[PDB]
Amino acid sequence: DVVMTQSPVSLPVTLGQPASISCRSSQGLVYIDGNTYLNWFQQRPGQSPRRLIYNVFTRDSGVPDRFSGSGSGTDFTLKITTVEAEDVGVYYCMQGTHWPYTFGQGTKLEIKRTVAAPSVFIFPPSDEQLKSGTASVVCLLNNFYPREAKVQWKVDNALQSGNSQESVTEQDSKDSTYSLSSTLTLSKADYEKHKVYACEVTHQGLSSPVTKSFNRGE
Amino acid sequence: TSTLNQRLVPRIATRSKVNGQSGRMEFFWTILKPNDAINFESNGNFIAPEYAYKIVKKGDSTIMKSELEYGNCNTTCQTPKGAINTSLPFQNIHPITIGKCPKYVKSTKLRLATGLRNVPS
Amino acid sequence: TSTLNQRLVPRIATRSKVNGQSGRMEFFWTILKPNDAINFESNGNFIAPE
Amino acid sequence: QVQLVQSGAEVKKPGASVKVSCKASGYSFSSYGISWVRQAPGQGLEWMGWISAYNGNTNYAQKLQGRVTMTTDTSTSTAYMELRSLRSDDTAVFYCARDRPHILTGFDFDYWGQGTLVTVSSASTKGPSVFPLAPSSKSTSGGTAALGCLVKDYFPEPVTVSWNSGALTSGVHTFPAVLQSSGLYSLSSVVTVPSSSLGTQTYICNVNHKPSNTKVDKRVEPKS
Amino acid sequence: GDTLCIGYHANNSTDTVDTVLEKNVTVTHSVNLLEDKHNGKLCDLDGVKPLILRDCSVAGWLLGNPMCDEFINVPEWSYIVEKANPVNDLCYPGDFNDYEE
Amino acid sequence: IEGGWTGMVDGWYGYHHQNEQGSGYAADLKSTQNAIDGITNKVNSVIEKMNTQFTAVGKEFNHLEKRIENLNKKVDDGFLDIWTYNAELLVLLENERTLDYHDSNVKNLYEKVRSQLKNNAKEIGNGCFEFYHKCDNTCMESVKNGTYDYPKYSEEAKLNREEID
Amino acid sequence: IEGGWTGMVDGWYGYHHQNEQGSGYAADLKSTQNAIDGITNKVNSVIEKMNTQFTAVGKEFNHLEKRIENLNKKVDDGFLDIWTYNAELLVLLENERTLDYHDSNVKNLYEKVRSQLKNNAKEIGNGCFEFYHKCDNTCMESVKNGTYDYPKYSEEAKLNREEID
Amino acid sequence: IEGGWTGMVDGWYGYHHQNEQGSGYAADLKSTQNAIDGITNKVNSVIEKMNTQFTAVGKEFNHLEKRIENLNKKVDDGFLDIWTYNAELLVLLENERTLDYHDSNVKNLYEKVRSQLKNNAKEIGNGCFEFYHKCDNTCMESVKNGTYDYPKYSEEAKLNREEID
Repeated sequence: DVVMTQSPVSLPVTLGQPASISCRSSQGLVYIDGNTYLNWFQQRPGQSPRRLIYNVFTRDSGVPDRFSGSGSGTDFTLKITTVEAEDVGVYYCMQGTHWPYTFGQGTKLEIKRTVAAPSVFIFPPSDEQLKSGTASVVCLLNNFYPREAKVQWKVDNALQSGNSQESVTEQDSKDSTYSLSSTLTLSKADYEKHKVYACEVTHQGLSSPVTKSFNRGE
Repeated sequence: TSTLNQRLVPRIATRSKVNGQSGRMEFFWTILKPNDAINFESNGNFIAPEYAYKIVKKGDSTIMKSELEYGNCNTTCQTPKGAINTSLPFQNIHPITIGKCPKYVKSTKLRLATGLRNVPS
Repeated sequence: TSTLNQRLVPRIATRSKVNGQSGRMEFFWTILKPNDAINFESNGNFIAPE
Repeated sequence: QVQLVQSGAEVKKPGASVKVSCKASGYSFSSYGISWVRQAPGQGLEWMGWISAYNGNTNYAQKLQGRVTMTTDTSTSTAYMELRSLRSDDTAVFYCARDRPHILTGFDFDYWGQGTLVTVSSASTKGPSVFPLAPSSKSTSGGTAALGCLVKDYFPEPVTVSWNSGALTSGVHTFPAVLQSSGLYSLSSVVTVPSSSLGTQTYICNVNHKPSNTKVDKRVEPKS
Repeated sequence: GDTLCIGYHANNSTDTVDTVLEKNVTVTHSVNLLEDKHNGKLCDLDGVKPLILRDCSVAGWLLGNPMCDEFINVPEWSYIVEKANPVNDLCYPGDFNDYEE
Repeated sequence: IEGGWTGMVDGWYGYHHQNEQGSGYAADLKSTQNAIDGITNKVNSVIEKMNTQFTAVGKEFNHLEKRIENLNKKVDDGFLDIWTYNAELLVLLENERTLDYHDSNVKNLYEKVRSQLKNNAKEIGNGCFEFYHKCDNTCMESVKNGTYDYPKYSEEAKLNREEID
Repeated sequence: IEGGWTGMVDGWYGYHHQNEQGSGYAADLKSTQNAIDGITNKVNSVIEKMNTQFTAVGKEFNHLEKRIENLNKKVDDGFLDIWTYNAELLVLLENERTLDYHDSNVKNLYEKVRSQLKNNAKEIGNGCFEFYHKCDNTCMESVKNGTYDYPKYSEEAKLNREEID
Repeated sequence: IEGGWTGMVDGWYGYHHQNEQGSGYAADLKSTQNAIDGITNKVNSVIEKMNTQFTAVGKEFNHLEKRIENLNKKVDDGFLDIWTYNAELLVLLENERTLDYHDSNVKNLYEKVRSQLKNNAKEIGNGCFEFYHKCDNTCMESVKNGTYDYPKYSEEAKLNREEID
């Protein structure tokens, strides 16, 4: 079996900063043909994966010169100069010459490296769903550098875990700015049991944690 | 110095005038550690030091012996006879190399056999 | 000594406090033949043998 | 040239056979092989198998050997992947890629296909329950009042949300669906428009759940 | 009659591989470990230009020879290039010591 | 088998099936794949050369004839031209071992088909089995898959021999 | 001879005599004994490895970068991994030489029996001599002892050939 | 060809022509000469041994245990008994390569004569071609010179086969 270890999984970059992605194999990746086989792939989010460097030193027809596959021994690397915006995405090592084909784990890129400035919001449930039986409240975080803001939930000052669910957008092309929408869904019974539903948002741009109460009756 | 307490002597003996000067002038060096003293004492035939190179950013390098120009191409390697941007494990070009660079072998060819004897018809 | 006339010098340069002491103490040895003399002379930074 | 057309999205219950098809053309199909890859929902890429059109040389991955059955129709130049036994864990999207046929030769996933997602859970299709949001505390009134709709309680994944006859363009941040622990789904589609235009700007979430064709035009109302 | 025959592979790879018994043996598939590919024009390394010492020997650069004084405060170099047979710099009559050291 | 097969571009070792229906070149999958696995591992393992560590080693005469330089010089010059020769030998060694490994796989497959067919066929040509009876496409697969059964076709074959006997 | 004999547990090279009286496995005494003598001497002689003398050799940097240590280190580390490789080769070398020596002794004995029997027998099977005439137990010894005589059984054998001719 | 020819004292590889007129031993000129050229070049090239330069190297303990002596001693003693072994291997290596080269030239000439003669003769004995038709002295030269022509003697040979067929 083959083990493709990708060292730099999380890789934020700033436009025009040649950065490198390292793939390390458990065994040598040469084959009877003669050439090594680590064709790097890139799956731009929302799109299907694409091929970059054939074998270990062969750029693909529609690949920018920025992308460059490198490495000779088990430790291979991929350096892209002038990191641009379509360059951002997930990358995988290539399957080893062993028939166990191994893509390995992934490496994600970021657009630039600014600081965070999130617009926090909360949305109480409309009475329409408040009649179906389900009662859910959404906490919104519009823009900041990372993908996580530890939106924790306090029902009547009691942290709620599990009942929460968080979904994440991608870096806005215009400005690297992820958005979040943590939802906490509960029965009507819990909605009527407890009037007060304070959250708690926590990240870098905020020296002070912001909780928005949003009581049951307003 | 710290350890190089090198009490030396000149020697009055050379060959013909090289570039118009028959005598010789052997030069010396010493890497010097910080906060170390260099006691120079002489009463002749001494070319004293007045300037010296402060070693900074120690990093892998070498001293290349070839007569070649400068390239405008960031190549992963350089050998006295040229550069290499492939992956084959070993070289025959030149031992002296820079950072990333395959090993050096004096063989004329090293091919491992991985297939059958090719005998068509 | 017989041959090891080892005129040495300390050096005032080390790294962080190792086990609470930043400075270093290199130690030495010499196999000594019978009827041989060991002339130790120092005016500092010397850990003498007893 | 590059044309690896995968099959349509497929939805099944655990323990039923699944059949995915990747039809290929626009490029010479000289016995070139085809391998199939699986990406678990927003997770890693796991190779599943490879079949040489030149021969019948299948190589199913040790992990999944009994269930997986792969075929090729050279006449139509179409490959097929069939998972006999289905699992909730198997729920993922499947991908196709070309490969070299001769084992002696190496591999070339030069062309990749359109991801056929396959969902596997014991749940029937359900129409979504669209529910609106409102700027109760006026939110950041001096910035942008935020308005959303919640598309929930539906079992197939594909959903298309049109904001104000789709005309709404910027401000919309439709969010990725999250499996409700009971097996259903929940989307949240929100917009950020300055609180200046509360009544002047109309707010309508025109959602459709294509597999159940629940074309529903929902009303966003600014309750404060 | 119905028959079944046995056989090995053959291609058009002129690859020559030597053995203990025979040499210049052409094999179907082979791997090469040595390589002789070099451009010939000395290029860069990792975006770090070398101290191409033109004519002046390494000693001259260090000893501060008056000709070839241009290379004095040059910034860090990935490597150092010395032309063989330094001609411009005679370094004067003298023998440097602990040189390759 | 003194002749190579150009049509067998799928794998190294293969069989040329011939039935009343037709003739094809089918490579043996297990033999080729297992051999490819072993040869590839030999290649990557041979690469391991593990040169001596870079022990930051250089000295010179120091104007006092410190031949440590000419010693350390020879030492490096002598380690090379010795390891290089030694490496040339290891290449040549592994080369032959792959070649005779190949010949052995050939002969192993020929014994496999002999063991299954026994006296239900004639050994004729350079590794060709002339079936006395008619091995159907399936039957040809059964010989390949190792699932061939002598008894079913035995009596038919026996009578054919006696006809030419 | 492509098949080994398990019944010949007395010596390496042997003959399977078959007379009207019976069948046995008799090893050739001179061939086995002489070969055993040569192989044993090869083994004991190969053992001689005569490593370099223990020259009481060690040095270190002595705090003054006396790389004599890293020199003497490499020297010992380089003598090993070189002699070891070289020794692995000598093992492999001697291994083959014993194996081909064995094959040569086989073929020499087969030529011995061919030379004695000549056209008084048929070469059939994998090294089997079918006697046209009846070689008695003694006669079987005479072939083994090298004392076989063609003329006595010649005429009888000749007429038998002509009968099947 | 398991038997050597003493009469072929002109060149290594040769043919024993036999016509109605007589029998002689004619060596193949191109095969022998080209092989001699290659073997001679192998010999002279192998001689190149290029020992390390005479680096004027000697040191001794200097009464202060300067083991540079025992280092430089081992270094020279270790370079020998290593290069010597290595050289013994190269001799053995080249030895075999010349021997198998010879066997290959034999088989190449036998294929040459087979290719020209085809079914105009019978392969009989240890590399002997029995002509169905009568190859004249010239015809024997034509086979040797590679200028033999199958058609002229084809029909005559074919009828002879059918006579014994």
